[PDB]
Amino acid sequence: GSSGSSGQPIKQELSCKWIDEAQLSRPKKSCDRTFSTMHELVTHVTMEHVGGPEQNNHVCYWEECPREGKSFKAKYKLVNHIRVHTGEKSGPSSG
Ligand SMILES: [Zn+2]
Ligand SMILES: [Zn+2]
Repeated sequence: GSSGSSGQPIKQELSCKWIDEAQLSRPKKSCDRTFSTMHELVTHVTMEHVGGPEQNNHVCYWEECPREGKSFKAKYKLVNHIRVHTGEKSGPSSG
């Protein structure tokens, strides 16, 4: 019974400011990407970057990161700190 055209509000671009290290291209440029959901971004730097348990060396790469490289002692511990950058929520059971 409703009458009227809809028009969802524009979407934002979370983007992934993940400046890898030694990346094929140079100088060390930002990962480069465009997401719409906060879940994607957080899920991006997770596997896309941090990768799964089959990755070699896990470091938090970002344009404005405190560790500016300083890795962690555990794989998860990484994705946990990454959140602070992605802008999403915190990590479950933080050690
Ligand atoms: Zn990325
Ligand atoms: Zn960081």
